[PDB]
Amino acid sequence: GRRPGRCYRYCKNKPYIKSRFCRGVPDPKIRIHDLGNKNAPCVDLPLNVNLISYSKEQLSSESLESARIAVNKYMMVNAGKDNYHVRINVHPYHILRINKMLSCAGADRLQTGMRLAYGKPYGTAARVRFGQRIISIRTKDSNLKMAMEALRRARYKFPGKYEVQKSNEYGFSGIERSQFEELKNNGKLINMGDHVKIIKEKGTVERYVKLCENAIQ
Amino acid sequence: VSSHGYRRQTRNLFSQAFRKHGMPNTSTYLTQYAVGEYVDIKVNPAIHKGMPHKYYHGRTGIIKEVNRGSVIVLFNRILANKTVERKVIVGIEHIRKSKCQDEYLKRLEINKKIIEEAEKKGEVPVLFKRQPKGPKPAVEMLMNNIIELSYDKVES
Amino acid sequence: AINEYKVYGIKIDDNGVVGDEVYAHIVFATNELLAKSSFNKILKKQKKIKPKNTKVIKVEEIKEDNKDLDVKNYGIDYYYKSKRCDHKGYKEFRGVSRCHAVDKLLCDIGGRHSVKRNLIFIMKVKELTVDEIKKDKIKIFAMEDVEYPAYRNVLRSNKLFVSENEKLFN
Amino acid sequence: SEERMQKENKIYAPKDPHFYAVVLIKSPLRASNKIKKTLELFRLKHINNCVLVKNNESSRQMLQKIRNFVAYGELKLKTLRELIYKRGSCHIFSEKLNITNETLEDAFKNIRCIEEFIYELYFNDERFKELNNFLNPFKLTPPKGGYKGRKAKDIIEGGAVGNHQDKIGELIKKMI
Amino acid sequence: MLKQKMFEHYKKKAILFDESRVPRTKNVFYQSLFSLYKKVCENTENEIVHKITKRLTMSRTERHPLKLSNIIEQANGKEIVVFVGKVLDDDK
RNA sequence: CAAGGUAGAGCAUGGGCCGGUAUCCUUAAGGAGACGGACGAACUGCGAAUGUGCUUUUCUUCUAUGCAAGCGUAGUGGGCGAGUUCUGGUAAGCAGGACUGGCGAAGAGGAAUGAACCUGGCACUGUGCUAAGGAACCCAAUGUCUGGACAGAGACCGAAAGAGGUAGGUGAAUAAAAUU
Ligand SMILES: [K+]
Ligand SMILES: [K+]
Ligand SMILES: [K+]
Ligand SMILES: [K+]
Ligand SMILES: [K+]
Ligand SMILES: [K+]
Ligand SMILES: [K+]
Ligand SMILES: [K+]
Ligand SMILES: [K+]
Ligand SMILES: [K+]
Ligand SMILES: [K+]
Ligand SMILES: [Mg+2]
Ligand SMILES: [Mg+2]
Ligand SMILES: [Mg+2]
Ligand SMILES: [Mg+2]
Ligand SMILES: [Mg+2]
Ligand SMILES: [Mg+2]
Ligand SMILES: [Mg+2]
Ligand SMILES: [Mg+2]
Repeated sequence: GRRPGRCYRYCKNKPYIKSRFCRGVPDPKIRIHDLGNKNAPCVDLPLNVNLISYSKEQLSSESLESARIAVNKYMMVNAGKDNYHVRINVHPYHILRINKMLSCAGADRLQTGMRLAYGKPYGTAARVRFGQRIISIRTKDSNLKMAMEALRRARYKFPGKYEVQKSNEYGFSGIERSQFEELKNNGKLINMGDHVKIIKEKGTVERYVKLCENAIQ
Repeated sequence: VSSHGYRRQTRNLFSQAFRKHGMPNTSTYLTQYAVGEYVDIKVNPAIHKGMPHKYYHGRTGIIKEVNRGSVIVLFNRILANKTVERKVIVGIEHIRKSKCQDEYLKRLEINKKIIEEAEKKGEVPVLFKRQPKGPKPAVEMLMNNIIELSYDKVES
Repeated sequence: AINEYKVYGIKIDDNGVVGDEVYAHIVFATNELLAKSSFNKILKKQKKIKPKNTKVIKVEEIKEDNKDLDVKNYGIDYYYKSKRCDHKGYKEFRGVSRCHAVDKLLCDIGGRHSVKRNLIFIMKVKELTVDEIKKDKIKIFAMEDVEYPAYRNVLRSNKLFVSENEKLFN
Repeated sequence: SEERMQKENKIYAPKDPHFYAVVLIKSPLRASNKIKKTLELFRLKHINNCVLVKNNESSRQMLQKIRNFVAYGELKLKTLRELIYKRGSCHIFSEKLNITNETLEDAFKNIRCIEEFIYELYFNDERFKELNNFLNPFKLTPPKGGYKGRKAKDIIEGGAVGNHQDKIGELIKKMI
Repeated sequence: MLKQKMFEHYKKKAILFDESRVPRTKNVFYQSLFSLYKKVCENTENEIVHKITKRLTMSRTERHPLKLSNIIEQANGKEIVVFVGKVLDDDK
């Protein structure tokens, strides 16, 4: 089976990516990144909660898949399908290697020991640094205690330290709640699904007019 | 393992800058050179004759001889813990006039005045040396308009 | 022991007195060199003048009177650096000087949070009357209502061995 | 002057001095060759040596390189006198000698007593090179009462190396 | 000022006799002659005397000989010429 | 006065992951998308610090008890380790490079003991002083003040995960002493 997680925890080697130089790589286990009500307008799900890293390490594609299932099952049972959106932010682009050796060692025609030791592709992982957002949720404001408990369950699937924290931002916009309301009133915002575009006094006038008739108000 | 051809390892060197491809400008061809000038080497990758070896790129030397479309420049180099002179042939498309003597030549122009007067009136020149920057100067201050500073920013 | 100083200084370039402003900073430190160090630190972080473009014109010590050693109440606003981040807080003390108040805070945080004195920053020091006191700790001593007996014994003599029949302590 | 200035609400700050004093606090035996060459150019060779240097941009960059070995700062007249009188000495070329009237008169045609020497050294900038290069490096003892902390830390950190500014006199006075 | 003073001192010390050198010959007539020049050097600064005294201490190979015509060629119009070595005939 | 493409920063040619409002194309599915998030040792539009070279003593500072062409001739051509960094490997007191000091060829005082760590480079004597590290006793020199801490704990010592006891900070309540 697989080697234990301690073999590939820290970021020892340079990035190594699937390319013309590196062939015969297996598919990653995680394939699905967004769950819940993906296309819900930015205004409809104001509360934002994140899992944040207090460590610098590699996360396997096997661990990411286990966390997805854990977080999703909880929200689906408790929030209902139409009330939430989950995103897993990190993608496993780095390739791990193994230098496979026989059990019945000591003497063979195969080149034994540390002769010609460069390894073959083994699996994949995501590389992560301090203060990074690993998993993110948006929901109704009623569901704070539910969202907290959902993210807690991910915390036991990864090596190292991670914290559940609540954001200042409106939704998956980058805008603080106070500022968002001040731009929403006064007509400056255009909806683009999970985020917003800000109107500015920059282009030709006939374009400015055509944008403003589309605003959220 | 690595190889040892004449243009080894020159992927970054010997490439044109962004939005600066093409042949050289007229000024390159209309510049006149003379023996004893200091000159500076920068290879143009588009011209394939008269290129020097990549060790000499970005180095400055002195013109020894002048020919129809090329120049011979003298350099020094350390090999086997000893100093060796080297005579490098370069085409005029790969060189520019060096700025390294600029200040010294200005200083010589001032010295050239004084050194004549020093025969007539004095006996020895004042010679106008440079001096490194000295201590911090003295100051007299009016003492209205005071500004206070404080650790008011808490930096959460 | 800790002292209070006030440092004054100006900007200079290739020529003198390039701005007509003068900047000031009150600081608690052990000596003048630790005072001058703090002045440089704040200038570089709140403005962008590095030492080579600065000159200090004056350093003065600030001193109180208090000939009768009268006891006063003080409140102090502070922050310190831990392993996590920077932590702000407020505490109240009693003493015969602002410096006496400040030396007691520095000792307290070192005792309670395991921090060296250079990682603690004083923001404000204020002298207070009895109606102003916020926290529980000093109020009983301020309202003049405390007496207690001695818990520690004290030696009578410097001799190492004494006769069984002598008095040993206090 | 201070009275006149205060009486019109103005501050006066004098020009920085023309020379610093440097003392070699800790051993250089494992420093790099680049450090050893810099110490040679300042004439420092053994522990507790002390020497005077021109305040100038070249000197200030040399000091930055060696700051972990040396204590440095500025010296007022009272301490300069105690140094020269108690530990001073001189040389002609390879002959080492005591500072006497005959030797001053020989070397510097117009300085005749040891008090005139100290006066010119402090107040005349344009003769500093000649006046300084006559004196040998001062050979001091370790400080009386020791050092308070690990001397290899910076003065700001509570050690003994770095810039002591106006306060080097206190270190030197324990070492004469 | 000082840089000149220094260099002018080095140039002088480069000319003067070393006084810790001595000729290796056991010839007492040669050792007599050296003693005279040595006692003159310590009472003078004149460069010709110092040069002569240094050359008496050099080896047989360092004291290479000259032919008569080459002396005249190098005499450059002077009347007296001096040479720490042996003068040979020129057949030409 | 030149040259440089690393750290950081970015994703405009090339490679390449997930989701998209209006609108558009068909279907009555899907596709495109004015955009957002995630990335490369052999991606670059921008770009350090440190290091390298050139000129000027007509540029500070040192310098003869110093440098030294030339001629003759020795030993050496198994290295190993520390700090900072890199490549292969699950790793290793593993194998292999780069930079600045060591042991080899280096004693003395200190880390109880230790090739390489801290202080600091040795002719032979005498009087004083300091370093590093110590100061109940072994063993030359030790005491004081303020907080924490009760575990056959600590001074010498292992992870993700956690409750209990106690000392403090900040933010929410309620309050007929306070409490959560
Ligand atoms: K196992
Ligand atoms: K074996
Ligand atoms: K090959
Ligand atoms: K790219
Ligand atoms: K790169
Ligand atoms: K040999
Ligand atoms: K050996
Ligand atoms: K050695
Ligand atoms: K021992
Ligand atoms: K060992
Ligand atoms: K004892
Ligand atoms: Mg590797
Ligand atoms: Mg190369
Ligand atoms: Mg051809
Ligand atoms: Mg050391
Ligand atoms: Mg000490
Ligand atoms: Mg990078
Ligand atoms: Mg070998
Ligand atoms: Mg040893």
